[PDB]
Amino acid sequence: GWVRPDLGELSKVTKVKTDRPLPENPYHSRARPEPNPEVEGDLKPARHGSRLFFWTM
Amino acid sequence: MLKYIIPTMMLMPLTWLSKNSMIWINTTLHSLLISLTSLLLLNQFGDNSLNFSLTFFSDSLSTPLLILTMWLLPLMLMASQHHLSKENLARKKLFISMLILLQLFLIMTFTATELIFFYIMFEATLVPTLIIITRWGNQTERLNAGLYFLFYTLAGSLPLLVALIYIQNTMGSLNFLILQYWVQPMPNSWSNTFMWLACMMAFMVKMPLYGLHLWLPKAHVEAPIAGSMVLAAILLKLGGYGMMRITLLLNPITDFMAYPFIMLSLWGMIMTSSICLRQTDLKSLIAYSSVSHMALVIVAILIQTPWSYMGATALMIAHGLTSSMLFCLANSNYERVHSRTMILARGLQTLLPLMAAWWLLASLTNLALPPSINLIGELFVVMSTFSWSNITIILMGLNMVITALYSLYMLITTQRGKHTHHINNILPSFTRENALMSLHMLPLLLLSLNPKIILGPLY
Ligand SMILES: CCCCCCCCCCCCCCCCCC(=O)OC[C@H](COP(=O)([O-])OC[C@H](O)COP(=O)([O-])OC[C@H](COC(=O)CCCCCCCCCCCCCCCCC)OC(=O)CCCCCCCCCCCCCCCCC)OC(=O)CCCCCCCCCCCCCCCCC
Ligand SMILES: CCCCCCCCCCCCCCCCCC(=O)OC[C@H](COP(=O)([O-])OC[C@H](O)COP(=O)([O-])OC[C@H](COC(=O)CCCCCCCCCCCCCCCCC)OC(=O)CCCCCCCCCCCCCCCCC)OC(=O)CCCCCCCCCCCCCCCCC
Repeated sequence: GWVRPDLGELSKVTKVKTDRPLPENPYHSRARPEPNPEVEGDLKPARHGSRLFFWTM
Repeated sequence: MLKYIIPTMMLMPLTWLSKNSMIWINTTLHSLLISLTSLLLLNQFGDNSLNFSLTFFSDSLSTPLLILTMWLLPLMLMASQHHLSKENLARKKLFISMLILLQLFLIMTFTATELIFFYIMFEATLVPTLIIITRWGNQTERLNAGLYFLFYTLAGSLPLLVALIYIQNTMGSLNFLILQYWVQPMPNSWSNTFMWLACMMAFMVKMPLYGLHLWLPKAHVEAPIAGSMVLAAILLKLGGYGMMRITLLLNPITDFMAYPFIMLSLWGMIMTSSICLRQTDLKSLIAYSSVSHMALVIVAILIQTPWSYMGATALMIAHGLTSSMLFCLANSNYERVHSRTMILARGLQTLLPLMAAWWLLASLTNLALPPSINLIGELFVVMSTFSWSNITIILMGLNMVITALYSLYMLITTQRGKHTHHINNILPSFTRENALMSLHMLPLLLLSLNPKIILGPLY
């Protein structure tokens, strides 16, 4: 009483009911490096300009 | 200082829009109005320098150099136009544009609040001067006389450029107003020794120093009259102004690094005066006399006492007027005998009496006849160097003896004796030439009535 499957059936993606817990960190990675602080705050004008030797603006 | 920088630039449309007969007259008139306007810089105070802006200021040192600079431009225009009578009109306007551009560079050279703007303007004054010399010169070797004058003022100012940016990163500023209050004493080290050399050698070349004076009698001889006037009166004095600004940052290493330079200057003011005794060329004699007089200014800045700075700035202003009048008198004879040989034209007082009186006055100011400001500067430098060391009075009085000798020898050789028989193109003195001599000499005699305006920041 076995039935040979149709074409395209054995390549279907099935769902599996498992009882083992999910691997929370399967790459066994350490903690990520902390990212650099972003930019924030209103962009004020440059204090006294270019400050390049004498150029006052 | 913008009220002087803008009309100097307005002299460019005033010289490129005038009629073909009006370009000398308009530029002369409006540069005389600018020179009249320049007297507003005498708003000087006993404690606080006249500080205009973040870019420009004028204490009592830069103020007489500015008034001399803005006064010298009409005098150069009156002096240079007779030998440009056979000149093209557009080349004539380019000549006046180089003079106006040089004035524009100088009037914001001396008012440089910040030192790298002083460096840019200090090295930018060369290019109009170089164009005037190597384009309206006389002889074959005007290219060599302009080559070394570009070479020495860049090979000497290449350590000056490196040293100023080194202070920009260390002290954080090159504002001289800030650097009066944040100056650190410069300790004894070899690094600070080459720091002192980098700060001082460019201005030593510009004065000139003895041994480094080889560019100057060549460059004056290959120059026209406007180039000779501005070199004798302003462009040597750039080096004295720069040393008086730059020795603030160089203490106390100057008090033992000045000894070879003071010995060079003290022996060179003897040697160049003896060369002035042994000259055949009149313009070279005035050139070596200028080296002899600027050697005292180098000594007075290196000993850095108050009498020495007062005498050095008085001597710079006085020598500017005197040497400019001497080069103009040399031109007034080169426009008649067409050669610079001093023994060629003799006995000129029999022919040009009033011009001989102007020669007499210029030579008496050149030997520091009291109470002229030549004598005020000479005497104060001699007082301060007597305070430095009591045995310097031998070289000082010996230089004053030889100075009297070559000034009166120049006077006698051109103006006295039996005249040359085979010269007959000696025209009478023009009204232009006598006006030029009087505009040199009459302010130089009026400044003896009130010499306090030419005695610098520490009067
Ligand atoms: C309500 C609505 C309406 C409101 C309207 C309000 C205004 C109404 C009036 C309208 C007109 C406004 C004009 C502009 C504002 C004022 C500009 C000004 O005077 O600045 C002074 C400016 C700063 O002086 P300040 O006393 O410290 O401040 C006064 C102001 O507050 C200066 O203000 P600042 O602090 O904000 O200035 C910023 C900064 C101030 O500067 C700095 O912080 C230092 C940097 C300056 C440049 C240094 C370069 C050095 C090396 C290169 C040298 C090149 C050769 C030199 C020139 C050769 C001949 C061109 O500027 C720059 O860096 C710009 C570069 C310099 C150009 C200045 C303006 C030029 C306009 C005309 C161009 C003609 C050529 C001028 C020469 C330019 C080259 C020098 O002076 C200089 O830097 C000296 C240089 C020359 C001054 C230019 C004069 C402008 C007018 C010229 C007219 C005649 C031209 C004749 C023909 C051309 C020559 C053949
Ligand atoms: C603020 C108001 C001020 C008002 C007062 C003025 C203050 C002084 C200003 C300038 C003065 C000198 C101008 C004249 C000499 C140059 C021109 C010339 O050749 O004249 C001969 C000529 C007359 O001779 P000529 O027969 O017709 O022809 C001449 C021959 O061809 C050939 O001629 P020569 O060589 O056979 O004969 C010329 C003779 C030749 O003799 C000399 O050169 C000998 C002089 C030196 C040795 C003797 C004096 C030594 C020192 C003692 C005096 C100072 C101390 C006194 C104080 C009290 C005690 C401490 O020289 C003189 O006669 C001039 C003597 C007076 C000048 C002072 C000494 C100059 C020497 C060098 C500098 C010395 C240190 C500075 C002294 C500064 C004093 C203010 O004079 C005129 O035609 C006059 C022209 C107009 C002159 C205007 C002068 C002022 C202009 C300033 C305008 C803006 C301010 C407004 C005030 C205007 C007031 C009028």
